[PDB]
Amino acid sequence: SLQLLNPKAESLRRDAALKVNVTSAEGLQSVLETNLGPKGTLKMLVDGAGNIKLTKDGKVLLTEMQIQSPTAVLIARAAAAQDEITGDGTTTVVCLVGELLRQAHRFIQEGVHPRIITDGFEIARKESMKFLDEFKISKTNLSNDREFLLQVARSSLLTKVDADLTEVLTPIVTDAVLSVYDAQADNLDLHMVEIMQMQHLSPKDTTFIKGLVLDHGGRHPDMPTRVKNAYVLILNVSLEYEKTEVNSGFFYSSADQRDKLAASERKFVDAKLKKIIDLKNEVCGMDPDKGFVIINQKGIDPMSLDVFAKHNILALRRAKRRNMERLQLVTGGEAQNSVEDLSPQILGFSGLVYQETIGEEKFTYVTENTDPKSCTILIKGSTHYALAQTKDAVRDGLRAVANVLKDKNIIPGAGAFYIALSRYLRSANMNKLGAKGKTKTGIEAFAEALLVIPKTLVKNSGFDPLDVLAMVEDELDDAQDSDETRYVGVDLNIGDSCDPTIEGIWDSYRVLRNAITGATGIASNLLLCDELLRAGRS
Amino acid sequence: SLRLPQNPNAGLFKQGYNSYSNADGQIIKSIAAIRELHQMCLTSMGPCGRNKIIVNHLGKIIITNDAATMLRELDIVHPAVKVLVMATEQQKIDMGDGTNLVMILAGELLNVSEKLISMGLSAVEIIQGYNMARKFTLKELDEMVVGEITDKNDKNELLKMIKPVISSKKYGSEDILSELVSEAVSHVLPVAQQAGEIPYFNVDSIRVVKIMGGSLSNSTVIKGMVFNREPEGHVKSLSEDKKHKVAVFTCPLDIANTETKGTVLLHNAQEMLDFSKGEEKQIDAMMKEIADMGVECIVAGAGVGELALHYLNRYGILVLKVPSKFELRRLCRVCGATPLPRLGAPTPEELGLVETVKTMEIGGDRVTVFKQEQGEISRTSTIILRGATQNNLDDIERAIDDGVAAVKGLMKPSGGKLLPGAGATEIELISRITKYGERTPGLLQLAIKQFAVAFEVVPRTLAETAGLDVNEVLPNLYAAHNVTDHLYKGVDIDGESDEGVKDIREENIYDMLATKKFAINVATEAATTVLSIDQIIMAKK
Amino acid sequence: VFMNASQERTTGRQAQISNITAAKAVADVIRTCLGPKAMLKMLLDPMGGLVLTNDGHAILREIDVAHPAAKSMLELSRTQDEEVGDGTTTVIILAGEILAQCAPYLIEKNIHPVIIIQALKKALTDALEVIKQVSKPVDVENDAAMKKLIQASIGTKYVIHWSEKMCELALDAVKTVRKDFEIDIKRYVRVEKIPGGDVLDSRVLKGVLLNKDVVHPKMSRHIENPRVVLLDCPLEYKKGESQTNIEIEKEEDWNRILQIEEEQVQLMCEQILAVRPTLVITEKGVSDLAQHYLLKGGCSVLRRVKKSDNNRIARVTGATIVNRVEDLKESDVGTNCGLFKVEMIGDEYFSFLDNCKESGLQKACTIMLRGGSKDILNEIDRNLQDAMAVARNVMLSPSLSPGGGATEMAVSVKLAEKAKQLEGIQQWPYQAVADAMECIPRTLIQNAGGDPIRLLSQLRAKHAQGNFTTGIDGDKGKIVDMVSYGIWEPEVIKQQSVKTAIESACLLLRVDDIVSGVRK
Amino acid sequence: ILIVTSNQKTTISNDGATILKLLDVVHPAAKTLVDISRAQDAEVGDGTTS
Ligand SMILES: Nc1ncnc2c1ncn2[C@@H]1O[C@H](COP(=O)(O)OP(=O)(O)O)[C@@H](O)[C@H]1O
Ligand SMILES: Nc1ncnc2c1ncn2[C@@H]1O[C@H](COP(=O)(O)OP(=O)(O)O)[C@@H](O)[C@H]1O
Ligand SMILES: Nc1ncnc2c1ncn2[C@@H]1O[C@H](COP(=O)(O)OP(=O)(O)O)[C@@H](O)[C@H]1O
Ligand SMILES: Nc1ncnc2c1ncn2[C@@H]1O[C@H](COP(=O)(O)OP(=O)(O)O)[C@@H](O)[C@H]1O
Ligand SMILES: [Mg+2]
Ligand SMILES: [Mg+2]
Ligand SMILES: [Mg+2]
Repeated sequence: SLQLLNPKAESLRRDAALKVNVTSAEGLQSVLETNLGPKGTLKMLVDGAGNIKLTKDGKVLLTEMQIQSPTAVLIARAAAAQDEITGDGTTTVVCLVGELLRQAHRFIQEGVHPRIITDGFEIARKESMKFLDEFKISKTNLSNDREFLLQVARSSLLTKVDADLTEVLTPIVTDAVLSVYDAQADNLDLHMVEIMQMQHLSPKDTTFIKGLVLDHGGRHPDMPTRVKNAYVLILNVSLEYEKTEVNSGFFYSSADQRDKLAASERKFVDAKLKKIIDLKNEVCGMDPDKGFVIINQKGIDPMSLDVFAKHNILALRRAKRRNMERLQLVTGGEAQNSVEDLSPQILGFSGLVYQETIGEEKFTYVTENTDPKSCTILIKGSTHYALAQTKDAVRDGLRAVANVLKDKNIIPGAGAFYIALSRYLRSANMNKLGAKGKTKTGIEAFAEALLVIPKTLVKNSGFDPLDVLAMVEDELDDAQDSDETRYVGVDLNIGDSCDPTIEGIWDSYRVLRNAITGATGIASNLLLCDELLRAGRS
Repeated sequence: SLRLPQNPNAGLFKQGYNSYSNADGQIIKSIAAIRELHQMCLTSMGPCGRNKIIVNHLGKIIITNDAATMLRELDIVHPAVKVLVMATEQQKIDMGDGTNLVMILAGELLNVSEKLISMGLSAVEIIQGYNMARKFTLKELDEMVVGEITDKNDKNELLKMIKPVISSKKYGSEDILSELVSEAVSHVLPVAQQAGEIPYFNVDSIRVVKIMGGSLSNSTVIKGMVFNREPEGHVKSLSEDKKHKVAVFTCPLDIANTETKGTVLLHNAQEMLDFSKGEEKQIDAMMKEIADMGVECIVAGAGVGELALHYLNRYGILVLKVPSKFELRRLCRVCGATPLPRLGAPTPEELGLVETVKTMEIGGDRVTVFKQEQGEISRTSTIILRGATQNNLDDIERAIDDGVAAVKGLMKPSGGKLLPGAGATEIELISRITKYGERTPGLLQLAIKQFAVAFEVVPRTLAETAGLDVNEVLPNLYAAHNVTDHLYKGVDIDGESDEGVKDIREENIYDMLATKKFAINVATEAATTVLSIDQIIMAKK
Repeated sequence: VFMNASQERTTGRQAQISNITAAKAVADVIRTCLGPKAMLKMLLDPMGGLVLTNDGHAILREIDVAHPAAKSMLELSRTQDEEVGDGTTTVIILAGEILAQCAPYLIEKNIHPVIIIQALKKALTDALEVIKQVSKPVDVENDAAMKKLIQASIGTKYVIHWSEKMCELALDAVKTVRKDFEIDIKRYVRVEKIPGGDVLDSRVLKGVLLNKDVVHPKMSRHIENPRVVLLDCPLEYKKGESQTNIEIEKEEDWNRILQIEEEQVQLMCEQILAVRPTLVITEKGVSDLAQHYLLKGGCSVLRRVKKSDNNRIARVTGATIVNRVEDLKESDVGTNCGLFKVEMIGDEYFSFLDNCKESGLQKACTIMLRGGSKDILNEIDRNLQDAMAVARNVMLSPSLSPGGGATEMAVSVKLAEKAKQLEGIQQWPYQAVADAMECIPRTLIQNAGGDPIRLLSQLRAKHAQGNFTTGIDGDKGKIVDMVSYGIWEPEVIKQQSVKTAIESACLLLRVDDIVSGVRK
Repeated sequence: ILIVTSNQKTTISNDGATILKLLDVVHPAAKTLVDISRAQDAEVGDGTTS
C-alpha cells in the first residue's frame, strides 16, 4: 500500500520488523557484551585518520562508530543518557534490552500479544523498586573513612585496567573528593577537578597533587620558577593593544609626533601596570622568599613581559574559563577583571609554586594550600591512547565514588541484586496482577531476563555459567533456611560464590535505577513497534 | 547453495568496520605480521647495523640506523604496530637513545610468548607474570652496578659515557666525534670548584650547524654559533677594540611606528619642509645615545629600515636580522645580555661582552662566526659538521642529539650510573630470572621463564651483524659466566672473535642504568597492551 | 622488458615465513575437526551441491587455495585416504605443527634447512622404534575385540549412537570381501543409497541391488532358485562393421531381409534356452522381439546393466563374463542363488538378489543404507569407508597401537629424553619434534574444554611412572588409561601419520623463492 | 654532454657538477654521486667528474 504513495518507500510489517528489532538487539548484544566485567576485552577504535584509542565503555565505542541500523540507534541513545547523568552501566543497558527482547520474543512466537508482555515488565519494574528500597543499606559518611572509599573505587576501576595499575590509581580517585564537601547545602561539583593530557614516565607513575596545575609556563627566562610564598592575582582584561573599538587612526602632523603617539600607547599600558607594581610593595618592601604571581585569562603583551621580568613576577596567559572558578577554591583568593580597586585581602595564598620543563613546553604546579576546596589529577601515560583510556577510567570512577556522598545508600554488586531480584519476581500471588493469565507471562519474562548479567561475567572469565549458579541459587536458599540476609556474589577467579559485601564489590544506587528504567522503556517501545518505514526527499 | 545469507548482523556496523577478534585468530595474525618490521630494527641494531632509507610522501629523504626516526615517517595501517611506534617516541622525547632497544624487546616479548598462548595459558596470567618479572628486573639491576660516578665534570671521565653511544651509530668515527661532544659539554658546564644542587641542563644548549663539504676530521668546536647570513655595512676590525658590547632588540630599528594604522597629515607647507629633516633628527636622538656607550653590535629581529642602517654604517656597528625567535635567545646566552625591545639606548648591567666576530666561508657560503676566547659562557655551544653529503650529516645530528640527551639523562636525576655493556648484563638477567622462577611455584612460572628468553636477542644480534654463528659464540659465552671477572664477559666483534671472549675495560663499553630501566618498562607496557587487547575495530580508509 | 617473471620475487627469509604461516593456516581451518566432540563443516561448492562432514580429507577436497605451498599440504590427505582410509585430519594437523615448531630455529637460530632434515630422519627412525614397542598384538579371530576395534573411528562421527549396528554391519561386509595374504579391496563394496527409512532396520544382505525392474509383465517376480547368465552383447541384430549395401533385384528379397532379422534373434535365443536360464542379464539394450521368446522358455529379461554391476554379479552368482552366445555351456551358468524379489519404492524399482550362502573367488555384497535425507546418506557412507578401513590394517598387520594420543605422546617423551644424550648441532631440531607430538593430545583437551596446562603436566608425570597406555578421555576430559577405556586403533595409521607428516616437512623446508605467473 | 630538460632549454657542459644538477635524480643511491659533485664544486671546484 505504501508503494502507491511513494514508489521509493519501503515497509516491513508485523514479522520482518520484529526480526529486525530482535536481531539488531542481539547483534548489538553479541558485540558489546564482551566488555562486561574485569576479564573483558579491549577494543581499538581505529578511524580513517589512524587515531588509536583503547576503551571498554559502551558510550565511546558507539559514539565513534556510527550506527546504520535504526533499532541500535535507539539503544545507543539510551547509553548516552545513561552515561550522561550517571557515567556508568552502559554495558548493562544494552544487555538488558537485548535479553528482554530475546525473552519477550520467545513468548511472542508462542502467540502472545506485546501489550500484556510490556504490562508485566512495568509491574515487574515497580515490584523491583519495592524490592530495591528494602534491599539497599544505609551507612554514615560523616566519618569519611578511607577504607570504604578505596574498595568502592577499586570495584569500579578494575573493569577498566588490570590489577597493578588499579592499585596505583585507586588512591587517586579517593583523593579527588577529600575537601570537596558541604553538609548543609549538599552541593558537590565534579567539574572542579582538572584533567591534563601530557606524556611522562609511565601510566603507573602518576600521583595526586593537592593544589592546581596549569599548562602555561613562564615566557621570559628571568622570572624565578621557584616561589616560596605567592599571592595570586586574577586578571581577565587583555593587557595587549586593543584597537579602539571605534575605528580610529593616528594622523601625525610632523615626524616629531610619531614617537610621542607611540608613547601614548605606552601610557595606557603603564597606567594599568603601575597599580600592579604598587600592589606588590603595599604588603611589604624588600621581603625575600615572597613572590607574586599573576594568572590572566586573555593574552599578555610581550612588550610588557620586561616589566614583569624586572620585578620577578610570574605571568601566565590563555587560561581556561572553568579554571577561574578553580583558582579561588584552591588558593582562597578572589576573582577580579579590572585593576581599579586592589587590596591584600582579595589576594590568595600558596605555600609552594614551581615549574618543570617537559619537552618543548612547561607546566606550572601550584601546591601547598592551607584549606583548598579543589584539586587536580595528572593523567600521565606512555602513549596517546593511554591518556584517553585513563581519562575515561577517572571520568567513570569519579561518578561511582561521588554518588556515595550524593546519597548515602549503596547497593552491593557482583550480580547480587540481579540474582536476588529473580526469586522475588517469580510468584506475584495477589499483590499486583491486573488480569488472569495475562500479566504473569511478562512477570516470568522479566525475571528470566535479569539473570544474564552474572552469566555474562562468567562467560568472560571462561567457566560454565549454569554450574557456578547452581551452588549460588543454592547458597541463597540455604541462607533463607536461617532467615538471614546473606548476600551472595560471583567470584571469577575460582568460579564460586562469594559475599559481595565482605570481599569488596559495590554498585551505585543511581546506576541500577536508570538502567532498569531506561532498559524497560526501550524494551517496551521496541516490542510495541510493529512496522518500520522510511520516507523523504533526496 | 550459491549465495550466503550475508551475516544478518549486517544491519549493524557499516562495511568499513572490520573486526578481528580472538578465537578467530587475532593474536596469531598480529604477532606474526609484525615480524617483518621486527627484522627491520633487528638488522639496524648494534655497531655494525644497517641504516634504512625512508622516503616520505613529500620526498624528503632520510637515511638512518636509528629506528625511531624511521617509524615517524612510515605510514603504518596496522593498529597494533602503532602501539610500538609512539612507545618508541616516548623514549626519544625523554631518554634519547635506545629507541631501537625498546622496539626490539617489545616485539620479542610478543614473539617469544607464542609458546605460552599456543600451549593454552591464560592471557590474564601472562600480564601478571611480566609485571612481577618487571618488578624483579628493576630491583636486580641496582646490584650489578660498578660505575658509580660522582665527578661528572672532567673530559676523560666522559669517555666511558659518550664514546659507547657514538660507537653504536657509525662505529668508524669514535675519537673525532667524542672530542666534539665532550669538548662541547665542557664549554657548557661552568668553571667552579663544586657545582651542585642539580645544575640545569637542556638539549637546546648544544646546537648543530651543518656545513656542506669537508672531511669529518677537519671539524672543530665553536663556543658561539654560525648562521648562514650575509653581513651588511662594513668589514670588522677583528683585534682592535678587544671586546664588543652586543645589544639585542626584539623590535626593529626604524622610525618608530604605531600599532593601529596611521598616516601623514600636513595642514601647510611649513611642515612639509621640516618633515624630511624631522625623521632624520628623530632617529639621531635615539641612535646617538646607543653609540655613546660603545655598542659595537646591534641585533634586531624584525626587518631593519634603511634609515636606521645608514646611521649605523658610518659608526661601524654590526647589524644582523635573526628572523626566527627560537635562535634569537641563544645568541643572548653567549654574550650574557637580556632582550631590550625598545630601541632606546642601553645600560652596562644589561649589556654583555663578546670578544670578536669574524666573517669567512667554511663551505663556500659566507657565514658569521661568534667565536670568543677568554670570555664567560653559560649553556651554549655548537659543533660545526663537515661532510660529503647532507644525507649523512642528518644522522650525525641525531647521533649528537642522542649523545647530549644522555647528558640530560645523567644530570637531571641524582644518578645515571653505568652498567656492563656488549652483551654482559643481559645474559646475567637470564640467570637471575631463571633462578627467580623456581622460587615461586604456580602456573605463572612458564611466563617467568619465557620472559628471560626474550633477552637472548641482544647478544646474538651483535653476532648476526658480525657474520658469526649464533650456535657457537652464544652457548660458549654461558660457560664464561660459570663461577669480579665473570660479570665483565661480553660479545667480541673482530676477526679474532672465534674465542668469543673480550674484556670490557680494554675499550670501555658501558650502558646507562636509567636508560635500560625506562626501556624495559616501556617495552613491557607495550607488550602488556598488545597481549591485553582481543578485539581490533577498524574503519573505512 | 625481460621474461615473464620478476613481478614481486619473494626471496630470502620472508618467503619461508609465508609458507610456515600458510601451512599453519591449513591446520587452523580443521583444528576443531578432531576428537570425539568434533564439530561438523558445511562447504559450498560452486556447482550447486553441498558437502556436510568433519573428515579433513573431504573438507580439503572442496576447498581451493591460490598458493603453491599450501597445495602440497592439500595433497597429503589423498596420501592418507588412498593408503588406509583413516586419520586424514591427523595427518594435516600434525604437519602443521612440525613446520611450525621448526620455524623458530629457521627464523632465528639460523640452522640451515638441510641440517633440520638430517635431524628428522633419525627422529623418524626412532619414531618407528618406539611405535613398534608401544604397540601390543591382538588376536584377529576375536569378534568381541574386533567390534570394539572397528567402533574406535566411529566414535568420532555422528553414528556412535548406532555403533552397535555399524560394527556388525562393517564386520560382516569385510569378511565377505576378505579372500583367504588376506588381501581385500573396496571396489566391489557397493555404495548404493536409498533416501529415507530408519537406521535400525538397515542391514547388509548378501548379493547385489539393482535400480531396474523386469521388462515384460509376465516375468516371474518370485523365483526359488534363480540361474543367472550374464550377456555382454546386444541381443538384437546390429548393423555390422564393413560398408554393406544390399542391392535388391527381386520382390521376394526385402521380405526375406526382414524375415532373417526375425530368425537371427531366434537362433541366439534358442541356444540360450539350451541350458534354460531363469534370469538373463544383458549388458547392452534388449529388443522387444528376442525378449518375447526368451519368454517362451522361462527366462527373465532386464534393461541395459552397466559393466560394473555385472562384475559383482559374476562373483556373487559365480558366472563368467560372456559375450559370444554360441559358446554358451552349462558350466559357466550362475547357480546357488538364494531368492529373487522386487520391492515397491516411490523413487525407483529395486530387484533383490539373495545368495544361498553355501574355497574360490571372493564374494561381493551390497550394504543397505536407510538414512534421513541425501546428505545423511553421504555422511554415513564416508563413515563406512572410515570404519571398514580400520578392519584392513588389523588383518594385514596384527599389531595394535594405543589410541587417545598415547602413541604420539610416547614419541614425545622418548625423543625428549634422548635429546639430552644427542649433544651437538642436531639437538635443537631433534628436541622440537617432541613439541609437536604433544599437540595432538592438546587439541583433544581444547575441544573437551579442559585446561591443557595441568593435564599435560599431569600426563608427563604419570606417563613415565604409571604406564605407556595413559591418555586423555575426550568426553570427560580426565586422564584415563586406554586399557580400562577399551578403545584401540591400529598401528598402521600411526605409521602413515608420522611418515607423511615428516616427509612433507622435508619437501617444503627446501623452498627458497616463489615466482608466480611464468606460463601454462 | 648535451642535456635538454623538460622546459626545452639547452645546456651544454663538460664538468659533472651541472650535468647531474640538470638530470633530476629519483634514485637515492644515484643521488650520492650528485651530492659529492656539488660538494666538490662548492668546496674546491675541480675533479667533479673524477
Ligand atoms: N570485581 C568484580 N567482581 C564481580 N563483579 C563485578 C566486579 N566488578 C564489576 N562487576 C559487575 O559488573 C557490573 C558493571 O560494572 P562496570 O563494568 O564497572 O560498568 P560497565 O559495565 O558500565 O563498564 C556491575 O553490576 C558489577 O556487578
Ligand atoms: N667496540 C665494541 N665492543 C663491544 N660492544 C660494543 C662495541 N661498540 C658498541 N657495542 C655494543 O653495541 C650496543 C649498541 O646498543 P644501542 O642499541 O646503540 O644502545 P641503545 O639501545 O641504548 O641506543 C651497545 O649496547 C654496546 O654495548
Ligand atoms: N574417544 C576418544 N578419546 C580421545 N581421543 C580420541 C578418541 N577417538 C579418537 N581419538 C583421537 O583422534 C585421532 C583421530 O581419530 P579419528 O577421528 O578416528 O580419525 P580422523 O582424524 O581421520 O577423523 C586419533 O589419533 C585418536 O588419538
Ligand atoms: N694537460 C694534461 N696532461 C695530462 N693530464 C691532465 C692534463 N690536464 C688534466 N689532466 C688530468 O686529467 C684529469 C682531467 O680532469 P677533468 O675531468 O678534465 O677535469 P675535472 O676533473 O675538473 O672535470 C685530471 O685528473 C688530471 O689529472
Ligand atoms: Mg563501570
Ligand atoms: Mg578416524
Ligand atoms: Mg677541471
